[PDB]
Amino acid sequence: AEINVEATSWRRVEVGRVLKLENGSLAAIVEIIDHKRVLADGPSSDPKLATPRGIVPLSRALLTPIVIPKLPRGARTGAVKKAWEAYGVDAKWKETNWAKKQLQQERRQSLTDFDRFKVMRLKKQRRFEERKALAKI
Amino acid sequence: PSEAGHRLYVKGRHLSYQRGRRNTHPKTSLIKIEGVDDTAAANFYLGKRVAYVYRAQKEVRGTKIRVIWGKITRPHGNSGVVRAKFTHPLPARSFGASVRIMLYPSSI
Amino acid sequence: MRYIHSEETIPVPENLKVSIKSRLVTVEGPRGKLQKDLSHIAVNFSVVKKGVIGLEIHHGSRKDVAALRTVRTIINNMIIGVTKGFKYKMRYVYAHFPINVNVEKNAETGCYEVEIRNFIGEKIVRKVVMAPGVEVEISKAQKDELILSGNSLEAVSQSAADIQQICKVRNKDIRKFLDGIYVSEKGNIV
Amino acid sequence: AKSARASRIKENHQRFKKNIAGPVEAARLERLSAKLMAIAQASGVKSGKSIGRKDSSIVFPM
Amino acid sequence: AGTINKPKKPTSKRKTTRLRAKISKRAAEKKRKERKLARKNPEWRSKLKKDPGIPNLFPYKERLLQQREEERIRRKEEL
Amino acid sequence: MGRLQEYQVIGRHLPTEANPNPALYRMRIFAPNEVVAKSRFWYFLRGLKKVKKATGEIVSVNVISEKHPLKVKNFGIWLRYDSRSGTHNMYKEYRETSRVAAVEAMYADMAARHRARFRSIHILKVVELEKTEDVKRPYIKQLVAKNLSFPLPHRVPKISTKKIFSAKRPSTFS
Amino acid sequence: MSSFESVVVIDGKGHLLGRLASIVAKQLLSGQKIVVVRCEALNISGEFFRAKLKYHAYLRKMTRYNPTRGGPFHFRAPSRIFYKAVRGMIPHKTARGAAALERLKVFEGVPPPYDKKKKMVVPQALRVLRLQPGRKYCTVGRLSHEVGWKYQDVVARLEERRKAKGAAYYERKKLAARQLSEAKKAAAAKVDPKVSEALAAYGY
Amino acid sequence: GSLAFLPRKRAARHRGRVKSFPKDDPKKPVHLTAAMGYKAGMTTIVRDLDRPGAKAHKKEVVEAVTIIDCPPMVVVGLVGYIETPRG
RNA sequence: AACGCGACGAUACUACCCGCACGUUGUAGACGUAUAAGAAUAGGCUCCGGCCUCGUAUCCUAGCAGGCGAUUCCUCCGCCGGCCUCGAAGUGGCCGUCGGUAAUUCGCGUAUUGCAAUUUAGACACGCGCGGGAUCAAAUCCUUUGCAGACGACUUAGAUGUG
Repeated sequence: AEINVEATSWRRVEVGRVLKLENGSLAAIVEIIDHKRVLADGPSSDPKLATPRGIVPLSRALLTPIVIPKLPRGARTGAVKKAWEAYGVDAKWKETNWAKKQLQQERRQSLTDFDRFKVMRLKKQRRFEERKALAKI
Repeated sequence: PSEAGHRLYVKGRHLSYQRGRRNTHPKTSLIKIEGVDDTAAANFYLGKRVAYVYRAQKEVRGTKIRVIWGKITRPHGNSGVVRAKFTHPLPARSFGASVRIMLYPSSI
Repeated sequence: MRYIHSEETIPVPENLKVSIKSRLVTVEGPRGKLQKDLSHIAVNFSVVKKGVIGLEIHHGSRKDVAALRTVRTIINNMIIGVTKGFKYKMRYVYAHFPINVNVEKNAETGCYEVEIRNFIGEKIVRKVVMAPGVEVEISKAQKDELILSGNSLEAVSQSAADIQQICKVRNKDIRKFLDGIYVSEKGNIV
Repeated sequence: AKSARASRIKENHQRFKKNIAGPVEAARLERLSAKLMAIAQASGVKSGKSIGRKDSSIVFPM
Repeated sequence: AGTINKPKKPTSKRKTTRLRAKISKRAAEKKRKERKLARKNPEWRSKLKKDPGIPNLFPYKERLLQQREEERIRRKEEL
Repeated sequence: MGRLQEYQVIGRHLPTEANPNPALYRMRIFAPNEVVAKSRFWYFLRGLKKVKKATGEIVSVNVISEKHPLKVKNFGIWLRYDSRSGTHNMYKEYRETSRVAAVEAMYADMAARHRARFRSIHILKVVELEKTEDVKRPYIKQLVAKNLSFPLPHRVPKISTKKIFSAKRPSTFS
Repeated sequence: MSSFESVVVIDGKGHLLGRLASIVAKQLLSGQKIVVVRCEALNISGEFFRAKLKYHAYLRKMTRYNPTRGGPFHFRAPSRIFYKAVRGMIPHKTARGAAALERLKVFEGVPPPYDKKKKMVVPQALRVLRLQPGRKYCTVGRLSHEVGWKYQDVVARLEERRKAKGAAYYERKKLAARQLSEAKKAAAAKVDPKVSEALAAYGY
Repeated sequence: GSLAFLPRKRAARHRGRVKSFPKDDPKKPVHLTAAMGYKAGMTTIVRDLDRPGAKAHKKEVVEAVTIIDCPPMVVVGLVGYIETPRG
């Protein structure tokens, strides 16, 4: 019996999955309330990634690929924090590509006017090198 | 070889007047600024200058370019469209037309 | 009521190979190859064990899960067609005018043409073209009978219905004139 | 009576067109084509093989 | 029916002012007639109505009913 | 409807020589504000007992809030609603964080499913189901099913409504 | 992002007729030049027999005495159907409306002037973003063909040719992008350690 | 009369145009479709009829025929057409 | 379609085409008017490493409105030719020549428009001028014809010929 299926690979909502909010924050699911709302908590020590324990809608939520392995259902703030530092959620979020793009966006937005000329000039230098490299091939 | 642009204004489009369902008031015009989407973006440009630049048939003092000056007064609605007051009401043929929004007076 | 999960399962024989694309299903086996598009129904195809495929609907209705029972039986029918095939035995009867059935296969378009002559004395020839992949024969095991076999149950059944409909009596007494070609037996080749 | 646009009448006409008139017209067409065929045979840029440009609008003028 | 290939005359939903006035007037007339018939009322009326009570699907019907019973007992013994 | 909170009201008939120290009736209700709370309390007391607004006073009105607004609870609401046929009973179940949220969802659902309005709906008893085996409705049963995990297929991306034109066709997968 | 362009080309495939017409009419009256392509690939919500019934009623509506002048000219082409929607949404009986309609252009398929240009999309009118998955939809091209549009096959053949040429262009794009990737890493060393880390710190 | 030919109007051109050529497929041999001629008049003939099933089968039937003088045509051009969404 | 379109022949004047001097010439309205896969959305892309909410992306973007001169650079751009390519309402590539060209750094000029006043600067279309090539036409009226006809209109014929 040979079966070859390539249909989908979604990300599921369950207890222990951390998800990203439009403030840019992270919160782990503690209890699933309905099919479109969950209860979440962010105990992260980083003030940018901290999220108060409360109800979040999945419409506002965004699913990240990090899942706490055995986070108990209904875990209160102290225990979800214990699991957070046990699993090192901050390091893996930093390693993920979404946070990298967010940081690049933040740098580009906070980049001032002198800095905008500097970037233009340095990209021109890199562009000259890249064109020299591309001319050979 | 500068090969670069020389723009110092923000593009805008005169859309219509401040009007009701029937009655239209040519005193104040509605301006859609390029890139403004919300009332905070509008609040940045409150008070800025606006000029409608058009071409005429006769050159009076060295040019055929005539300009009507005004200022952005207040935001309009929730989509970033602003209300503008000009020294003269706009020709009402310039609905959907271009205006230049100048950054002075500056506060940043 | 928006059921969160509903799952269905289809088992597969050892000697078959199922290749399923976005929603194209292709099945290969000893008898041949059958392909069908199911892109009109929302389903997630999955593997749960070595020799069983899975069909699921999340956040669906009773209409959605009813589609999942139809999607299974259709795929199961295709698997059975590629393993054992399908066969319809039909019989033609008459009272006074023998029904003459001529079956041939044209090189062009690769289809089977069945010609019916002398249906209650009519001078018109009735030509029916089969769906591709259907073999039609006049077997010498019983008289006045025809066998229509193939890989696709839908094609075989539609062909049998086509002959049955083309041999229909008009403006007569149904209780008195008993002539036609009728499906007698339904089953598998193996 | 059956109309000139009847499906069965159209099927009969198709059979007639495929069985008799088809062959007859094909034969006459072959003969006339042979006769007319007999009557008939009774650098890229400076050669023309490279097809180039000779000698309202769809796009908005920029 | 061949409605798709050969549609018939549409039925206008555009309400006329003559119709709106007539329907409002007849609605008011029906309401007044209902009020007059209710004034007439050749029918009996009782005080206590048939209360359907707690549904059998209530998870705490037993607790609520025993609460009620002990309430009756207490009221009877106190009064 | 609106934003609600628990309002517990004690009111009593105005003291007289004949009957000093009256009964001090009390009940808990759902109102957007204290004025509506007192009006509903007086309406219900007029309907139940022979006490009216003029011959009564409001001893106390306090806001009851939730003991634990952070833990997910299942609520059973027994309610009576009057439609064109008459008064009918319903027990319905809601999975929320508060009795306030349960009552909000109940008004919304009754309006959506039966077109019953605020004065057409009576809240007879709202309870918190102390444990499973007290849930009788299949949707909340499937919500409390063990090891519940589900995907969110066909997620329409949230694009700005002022972004009229896009350069790429959006995806509905994540 | 509320951007003003000279002319914007809208790919009509997978777009709801009325919603796309609303967006296009608002843009035209604000002063933006619109070019809609693949009007035969446009979509209409509901089911095909409902759309065909509506169009047959439209055909039923006709002037008695003289069909030549004053009568409703029943245009059968999908571009003309979309134009009818946009005209019904624009005050065409005014000079302003006439100017907006002169700013509008519509075509069937993608003509060679517009095949090498960028085609934008309107997410506020897309079928896959708007309709519920279980709901039916029909094709404006199919409706036009069943009402009497004579050039479905010609447009189909031209689209096939355009898609083949686009596949060739995309193979060339693959070659160019692969060479660009190789060129970037090859001069990743030959540059200046400062510039590189400088760009990384500044977000590039 | 017939609403097919009505509004009745003078022909825009004296020559008269074909308006429809027979559908073309590559399998058939190469041939021309139409021709020109000048009407000369009509005459009477008789025909040894060979129409089966008719009352005049194997009999002589007098029929009226028309004569069109057809001098040979001279070819002076070649026109190439293309298919577009507009026709 | 008499305010829809295509192909072709001949186009005297006028000026048909070519280059710039431009125009106190027009434009429901330039100011970087930059950006081609297709297809699916209960899936897709790929260099086959992996990647995909996110066009808040990529390209381009410095220099008297962008001057002059150097060290250094072989990168970008445009005009002409050659070979081919593009017909759905018709273009792009390769090669070549020729002209321009901050990827690094420096020098000599900018002042005075006086504390802002559209930074008159783009494209297509049209018109006057020169100096280079070239062309050297028809229709209507009139007479006639009758395949036509209320009147117009239409089919015909008038330049040395089968008039």
